[PDB]
Amino acid sequence: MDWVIPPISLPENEKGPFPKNLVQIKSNKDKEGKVFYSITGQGADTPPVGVFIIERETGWLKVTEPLDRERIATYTLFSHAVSSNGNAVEDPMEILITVTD
Amino acid sequence: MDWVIPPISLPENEKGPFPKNLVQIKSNKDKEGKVFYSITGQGADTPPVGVFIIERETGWLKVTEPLDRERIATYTLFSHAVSSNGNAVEDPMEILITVT
Amino acid sequence: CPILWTRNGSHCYYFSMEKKDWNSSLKFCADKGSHLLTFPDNQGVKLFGEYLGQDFYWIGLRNIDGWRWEGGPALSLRILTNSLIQRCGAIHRNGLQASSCEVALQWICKK
Amino acid sequence: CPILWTRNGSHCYYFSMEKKDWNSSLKFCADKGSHLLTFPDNQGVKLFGEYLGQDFYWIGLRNIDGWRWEGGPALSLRILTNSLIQRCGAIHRNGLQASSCEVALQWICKKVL
Ligand SMILES: [Ca+2]
Ligand SMILES: [Ca+2]
Ligand SMILES: [Ca+2]
Repeated sequence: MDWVIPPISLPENEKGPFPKNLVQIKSNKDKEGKVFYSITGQGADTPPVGVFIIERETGWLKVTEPLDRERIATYTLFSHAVSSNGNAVEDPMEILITVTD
Repeated sequence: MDWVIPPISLPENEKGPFPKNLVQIKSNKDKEGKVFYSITGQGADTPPVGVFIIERETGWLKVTEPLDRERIATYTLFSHAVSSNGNAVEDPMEILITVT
Repeated sequence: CPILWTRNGSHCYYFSMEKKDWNSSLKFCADKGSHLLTFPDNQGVKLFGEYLGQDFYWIGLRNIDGWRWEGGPALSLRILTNSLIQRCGAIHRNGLQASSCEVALQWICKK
Repeated sequence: CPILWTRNGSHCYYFSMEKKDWNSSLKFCADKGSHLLTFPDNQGVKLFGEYLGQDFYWIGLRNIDGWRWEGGPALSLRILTNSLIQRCGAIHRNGLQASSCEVALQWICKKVL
């Protein structure tokens, strides 16, 4: 387990333009070789699809549109990390994002 | 003239991963509607190609690889801004970037 | 209470401009004859929130087998957490928040 | 001097945590009975740089018809400029740098005593 996750704070009703950076996650396995990141979960790859995305080579988690605390107060994402050959270098990590009112 | 360019400073030999954000430029014309950005120049669309890129929807100018002051000391880029209909909302803006 | 340090009452604080991981921020305050900020009485976090713009600052709060103030008692205040592996504590306008210990953040020393 | 302000001998400074455009920064300092940092004798910039992490901070310097210190004389020091539309001045560890005035940046206020 070599995941490194900065503190994520996100208010509803943000103005664009989008997408907007949240935090840059990473695996300390990036010291051994190049790591590629991905995220799963509702809000990412299951409805509502695409609200959150992650830059595959940098680890930058981003949000793509304004949020409404009243409609969805929290999101559960899972980050993933793999080597150039597709083999996992970390087990998934659950990330809970709470929308600030 | 509604360009808004933050101060750009960037050291040579930076460590990745890349790409890495430099500054977010914008046109105050984005107050009337969404604007889309692009850049031209040596280091952008001409040799050395792609060293600098700009996120079209956000205006985030980024550098894609480490730089070497002794190889190339400065870059001259030009920024462009257009509306939904592809029409220019600003004249190009010359941007000189010095590698620290 | 030297340049870059700020005073309030009998206390002198250092709100860093630079960023460091948690272990290095703890070491910095120690090298300066001070300590990473703590709220050992589990009081004052809200009020202190005013002295913080929008950034997160490392403080002396850690989660080995539970949240504890450095050389202080157990944490009894709320602390926003995104993941179970975020084991170091930071403070910002809205309150306490967890972060992975390896993340570089500004920090606050107290003397 | 008050909490969030730091003292250097006779000088009291405010290195902001928040960011504001040049005009709002000027106003914040005035409203607090101070002024945006200036080096009216064109001296002390390099020295002052040792107090500035890696970020840029707005100072009382603007180009309306050439660079000038707020309430002071013309700038006689170098100021790195990316584009001709950057008309407000900031400071950082490597020296002075221009930025568009609308950009939100941290700022530095100064008061005597
Ligand atoms: Ca709402
Ligand atoms: Ca609400
Ligand atoms: Ca070199």
